[PDB]
Amino acid sequence: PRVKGGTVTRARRKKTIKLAKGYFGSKHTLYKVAKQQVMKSGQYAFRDRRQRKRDFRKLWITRINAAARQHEMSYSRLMNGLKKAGIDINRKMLSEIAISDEKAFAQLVTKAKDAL
Amino acid sequence: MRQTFMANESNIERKWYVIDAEGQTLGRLSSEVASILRGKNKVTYTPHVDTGDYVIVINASKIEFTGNKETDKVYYRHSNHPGGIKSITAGELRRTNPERLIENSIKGMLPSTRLGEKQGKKLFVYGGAEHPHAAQQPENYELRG
Amino acid sequence: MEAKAVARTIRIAPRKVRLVLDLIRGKNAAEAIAILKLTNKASSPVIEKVLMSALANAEHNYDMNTDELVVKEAYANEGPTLKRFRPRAQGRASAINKRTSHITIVVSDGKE
Amino acid sequence: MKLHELKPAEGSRKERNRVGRGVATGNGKTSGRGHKGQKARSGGGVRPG
Amino acid sequence: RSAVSGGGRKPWKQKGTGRARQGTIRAPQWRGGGIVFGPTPRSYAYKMPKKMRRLALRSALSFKAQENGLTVVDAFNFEAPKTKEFKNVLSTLEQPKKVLVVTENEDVNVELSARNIPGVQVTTAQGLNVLDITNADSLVITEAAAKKVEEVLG
Amino acid sequence: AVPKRRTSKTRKNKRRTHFKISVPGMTECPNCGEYKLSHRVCKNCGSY
Amino acid sequence: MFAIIETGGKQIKVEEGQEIFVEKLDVNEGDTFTFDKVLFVGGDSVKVGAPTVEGATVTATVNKQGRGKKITVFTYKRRKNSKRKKGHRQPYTKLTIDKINA
RNA sequence: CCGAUAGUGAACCAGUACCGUGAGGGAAAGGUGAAAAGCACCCCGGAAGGGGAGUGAAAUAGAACCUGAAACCGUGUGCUUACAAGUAGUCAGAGCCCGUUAAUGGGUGAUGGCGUGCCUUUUGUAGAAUGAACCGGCGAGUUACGAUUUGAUGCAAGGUUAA
RNA sequence: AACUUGGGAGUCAGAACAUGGGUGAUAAGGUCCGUGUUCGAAAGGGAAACAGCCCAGACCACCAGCUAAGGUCCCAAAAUA
RNA sequence: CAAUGGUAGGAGAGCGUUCUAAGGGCGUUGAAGCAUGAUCGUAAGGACAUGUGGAGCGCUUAGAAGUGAGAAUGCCGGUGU
Ligand SMILES: [Mg+2]
Ligand SMILES: [Mg+2]
Ligand SMILES: [Mg+2]
Ligand SMILES: [Mg+2]
Repeated sequence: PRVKGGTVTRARRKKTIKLAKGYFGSKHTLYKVAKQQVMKSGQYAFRDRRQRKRDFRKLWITRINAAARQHEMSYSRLMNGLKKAGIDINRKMLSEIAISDEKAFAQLVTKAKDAL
Repeated sequence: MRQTFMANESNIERKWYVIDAEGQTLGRLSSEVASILRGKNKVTYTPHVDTGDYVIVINASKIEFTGNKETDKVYYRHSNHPGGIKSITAGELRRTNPERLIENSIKGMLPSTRLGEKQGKKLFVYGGAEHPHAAQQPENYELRG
Repeated sequence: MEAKAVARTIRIAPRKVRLVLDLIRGKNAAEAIAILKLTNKASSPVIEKVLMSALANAEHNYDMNTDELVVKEAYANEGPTLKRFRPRAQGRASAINKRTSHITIVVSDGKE
Repeated sequence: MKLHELKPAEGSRKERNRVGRGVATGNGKTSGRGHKGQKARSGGGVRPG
Repeated sequence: RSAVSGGGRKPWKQKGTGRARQGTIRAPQWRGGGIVFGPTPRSYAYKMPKKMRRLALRSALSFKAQENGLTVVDAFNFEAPKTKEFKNVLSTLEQPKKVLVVTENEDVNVELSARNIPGVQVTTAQGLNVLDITNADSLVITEAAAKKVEEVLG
Repeated sequence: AVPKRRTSKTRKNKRRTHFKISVPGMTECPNCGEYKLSHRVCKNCGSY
Repeated sequence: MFAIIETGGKQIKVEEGQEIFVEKLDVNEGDTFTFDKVLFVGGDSVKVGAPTVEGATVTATVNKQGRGKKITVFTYKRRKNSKRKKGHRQPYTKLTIDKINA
């Protein structure tokens, strides 16, 4: 019995055209290019889901480094001092502590300056 | 995507700072000034918005140089014409148009992104003790050596 | 409140008529007629015809006045193209697409 | 056993391997015949012996 | 590509035109061309060993004797074809919508009577087949057919 | 001397930004009130 | 009134009255989860726990244990006929803080 | 077994248009509705068209007439954009509009980070190696007989039929 | 882990670095061998960019932490130690 | 507790399309198609609601195949620049 490939190619191509919703120009109306761009998008996303973890890490580094020099002490010494004191607060939490609660950041900086 | 603060233009406050150059080497002043106006000393730093402060440089002719790059350290620049390459030494800039010397040394220390240009426009370099920006109320700033 | 008039399969390329319909978009009926009758292009007589049809429809079917009538919107879109050929050189034949146009005009009293 | 609930004997039947239908099957492009040479051609191969 | 009308001329020359090289207007890629490897006239029948054919009739007749769907009736005795009477018999015997009636040898009147009752097929004792016993939810065997089926299938 | 690539819809619509017909130089006629082209004779009336 | 907790593999800063999202826990809807790994209680009374601040626990009601939005992992190698598509949905919990300890 | 790119070349005035001096070669092209009830009259127009009214369940079923996708062409607009160097995405994110298959929501995106299509062929290709203008349809390991091996099922010193 | 028997293959165009040699000119991103490694068939970090070099093998999240090669004045995370 | 980069290639499990057998169902109180949507599963994919649409079509188990297209300077038809 013959079978004619109707109503399956349509759906498969449409659910990639729709998945390319909002791409420039001809990349959001043609299957032959929408598919390539969606493939590339998935690849880029898979890389960036890793890159983000380190981008935000170094963002917290920059903020902590800026905060430390307001107290005449550098990031390297600051982190070494907290390691000596036994404090195990993430770089993220130091970033928000520095932004929000200046007194507390000063207090733990002293407790780290004194852990020399 | 949990809880990192992001600065936006409703909460950015930029201040003004005068940094004297009498007795301060080009690179070791320009790098620090670039850090200033980039905003990397703001605990509320944010990469995708222009945090960071304004900077004024007042003397800009009392710059000293190490070694003998008075005659060396020639700047080049092209006019996009065939054989259109002419050059000028650092001393000639320091006596003629010394403001450009520092204004070009710092902008080379910032990115070339659009934020880079909008940040470099926050710099006003003058070649003589007086600055015309007393209305923005500047604060002397000392350099961390 | 709105009156319709359409001319179908007009023998003019739609992009040629659209140039003229880019002037009477949103103007008053009298000013629109004065433009068409004075613009020296080919499509102009065929569109003026459509405007008179629209205004006649309005008066005879909705008994609205032909003075406060602005052109709500007027456009033109492709029609059933006629395919022909031109005998070119070295035995080769190139195609000639004689296009057409579906002219639409709606005039409104600007109310509900 | 009912005609609308029948089951074949366990492990007695197996779906055959269709070739040259998509990459995911593992036999997609070259249909398992490598790249070039006689083996890669229709009616190719060499006489036994 | 050999049975489609015409198609014998190389449609254009091999080199020089800028077109793909083609050899017949009846090749598989062409609209109107030959089919590659489709259906061919063939048979689908196979065979099984004889003893296995017998264990399958016995297995179907034992499933329809474990589920209590085997009604042995003594005889049938229909002296003229009448359908309304065969419906009365199967309802008074409480037989499901689908029943297979088994006579001894050919019983013309029993057959002509159940041809139209929708859901009933009439079969001789020798013409018993698996597809028929397995569709039927109930059986009705004449005592003579029941002794014949015991002799043949065991 | 052949188009190396397609002109996208964006480029096409961009080039023809300045490709348009101007509204005619029409003014109202003093004898009849119908519009006429400036410096031409009214075709409805036939004046000046 | 302000403290930092360590849950799953990460740390969170919390003040009572907030909704939070952490790795999946083994408690059920409406229950109370109490964290015993507190590392800093700040604000008006700062308590810098060396590893942890001893004694300070943090209690929160649990609600809406769910699954995150479907990230679709896709990767491919060009000219190699190699690609893989997999969908993923991290589980999580919505916690609301209701008390702090010190 | 095929249901109009299939099934005959030909479902339809088809070995016909058409092509060639001729042998020959050879197409494309089905579908209003239940009923033709196939739109009386009026209005603009020379007419083609149209807009009402009426027929009909339906007239974006009006004769090119069932459904009516995509390429492609338009008309509106919510959000953006005229100092910028862009394989056009991703990731981070303000501002501005909207409100669902209510779920840690939809549209657009100032600005930052990262980032040279896909196939084939190769030692190696963003490759300036090849292939595709774009959409749609069609388009390639099947069948017959025989051999070998594995699984399965009879039953076994026996198993088994062919015409 | 290894071996034996049976079913199914693909492979017979290699490449660069390091090291022992021939050939050439103690020429070549040369050519022919031996011995690793890598690429081929390998993403990730470093080498500006840069299949073969250095470090290291990606099951899938996470706005957690520690390090290798390389680094810490700015571009650009870290010592103007 | 261990394993999970991967090309030629081997093995396994599966998702889908047409048809057939049986069982059980849905359909002018609106089927199949078509369009939209912010829905579900690990993937092939599966539903639901709302519009157009005006008659057929799902589901379970099992059988068969003209069963899955993005490239062949592929063929046919439309439409671009
Ligand atoms: Mg001629
Ligand atoms: Mg190319
Ligand atoms: Mg090029
Ligand atoms: Mg080409």
